[PDB]
Amino acid sequence: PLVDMENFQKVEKIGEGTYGVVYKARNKLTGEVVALKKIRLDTETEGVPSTAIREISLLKELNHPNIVKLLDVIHTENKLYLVFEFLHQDLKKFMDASALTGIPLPLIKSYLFQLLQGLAFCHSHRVLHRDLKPQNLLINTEGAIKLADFGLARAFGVPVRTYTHEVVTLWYRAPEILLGCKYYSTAVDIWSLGCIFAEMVTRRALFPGDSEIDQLFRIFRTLGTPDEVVWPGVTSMPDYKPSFPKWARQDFSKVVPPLDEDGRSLLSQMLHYDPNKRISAKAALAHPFFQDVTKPVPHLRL
Amino acid sequence: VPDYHEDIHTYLREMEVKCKPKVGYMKKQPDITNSMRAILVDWLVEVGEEYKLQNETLHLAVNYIDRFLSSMSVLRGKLQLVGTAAMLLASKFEEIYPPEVAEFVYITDDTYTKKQVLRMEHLVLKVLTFDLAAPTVNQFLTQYFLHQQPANCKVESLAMFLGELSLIDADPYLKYLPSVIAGAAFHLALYTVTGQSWPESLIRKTGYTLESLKPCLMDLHQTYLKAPQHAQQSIREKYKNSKYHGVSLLNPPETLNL
Ligand SMILES: C[C@H](C(=O)/N=C1\C=C(C2CC2)N=N1)c1ccc(N2CCNC2=O)cc1
Repeated sequence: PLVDMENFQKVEKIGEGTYGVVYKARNKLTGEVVALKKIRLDTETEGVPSTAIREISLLKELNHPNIVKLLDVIHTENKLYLVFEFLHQDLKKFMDASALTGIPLPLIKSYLFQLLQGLAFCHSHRVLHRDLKPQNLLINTEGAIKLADFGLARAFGVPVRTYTHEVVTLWYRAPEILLGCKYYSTAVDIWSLGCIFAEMVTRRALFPGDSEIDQLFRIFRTLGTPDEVVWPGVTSMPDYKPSFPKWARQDFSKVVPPLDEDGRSLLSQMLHYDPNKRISAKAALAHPFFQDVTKPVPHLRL
Repeated sequence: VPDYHEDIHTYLREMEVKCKPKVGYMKKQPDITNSMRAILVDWLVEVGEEYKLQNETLHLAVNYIDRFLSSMSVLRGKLQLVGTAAMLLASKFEEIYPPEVAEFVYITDDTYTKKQVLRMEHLVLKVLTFDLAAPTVNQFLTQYFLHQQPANCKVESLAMFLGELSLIDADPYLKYLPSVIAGAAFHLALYTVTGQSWPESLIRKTGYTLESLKPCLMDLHQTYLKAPQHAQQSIREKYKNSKYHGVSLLNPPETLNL
């Protein structure tokens, strides 16, 4: 335990957080570069944090090229270290750094393709990510993108209940959640991915809500207010209000202008209101949009 | 029917074979017995009722305890500490908002300190190598329930009841996979409540025939019949509640005509 920690040379702090601090580090004996997530167990004296319990147990079951890899876990007396592979950048900083030129379409296609592969692996292994946002997606110089931050992930061999405090940030939150659904489903991760796909394409967040109600209205305004025909049961949901404005669905070619027929088709299926009808990651991978996918390398300004 | 339903099933069937404890670990324990274990689980059932915890939590904690005892010799006086730590870990993994440690120290009647509970949590995590996402009877029943065209809440409750009873007796349930105990509990409950039998769709899904479930089914039936006379009663009491349609009060058929 203490010996393993000695084999690591801290390079520099690369991130903060509730769980603790993350450092870029190097294995002194092997030269392997890694990311060390540090967790102080004396900040709450409540044992190992639930969040860590789940991230560790679920992550060590998810070995896939498009899912951040957990290399080790060092549990000292007063500290817990999670050792991960290291990646140079996250999608949020990349989008920001690509504002002027815009991420090229082939690269956007590649990233979406890879994200769907990692997400499919999660889902077919009964794991819901539940916090898919640009910032939690890691990218390297070779052109790979991987899912990261499983701090809110949950196994769903048994139904996962909705909880007000543990939810993805507003902008990527699925409509069912906003309308108060009782249980989570794989569909919430596809929705998030859809919002990310659109953001990469247009260079602007698709539904940038200021609050829960504003988030719903922005979604309604673009996709049309859903009715019983579009989403059976929607008017019966806990937070649905008969007083909701009735907006018509905007033309998709005006929402994501640079996209072709295939792109628009894929995105609309990822943004289907009815979670039971929203395309699965598995099926999304078979969509013709990915007909000619390649693996371009990003321009990482570092 | 979900899109990853089959994949998840195939996968849970794979994991249950790995998170399987050693069937005969109790004889190799020098100080604890099946009886002491039964008293432990029964207690955990009450704790689960006291803090309104999910049934999955109870199941996860039991899986942890059997895996832990499969490799660690434990004395009478520490068996409850392990169980407490197990329940705490299970709550942290499954519950939306787990109870605070003080509560787990409370429910032991100050037998153990907060310090001892946290150290045991650490030891249990080490011994289990942080592999806490284990498959349960609960999970498999959930998977099976979606093949019930005539969605029946009574059947489910009874199935859950039969599955929970199997947790109490290491003998003979430790020798059965969670997916098999679930298959037996499903058929028995379906049969008792509707007179129907293990459905063709589930035979195709699990590969289990009614003939394959027989050995476990026979034991589960006997456990059902004897349920009222069992030294441990927490599960029966719990299932008297209208929340479960009082299925613990339902009378088991005399025979199964298998
Ligand atoms: C986004 C990227 C990053 O977080 N990478 C990761 C994270 C992980 C594991 C925690 C799961 N693996 N790769 C990053 C951020 C800041 C730096 N910084 C900031 C100053 N110097 C420097 O080098 C370097 C890399």
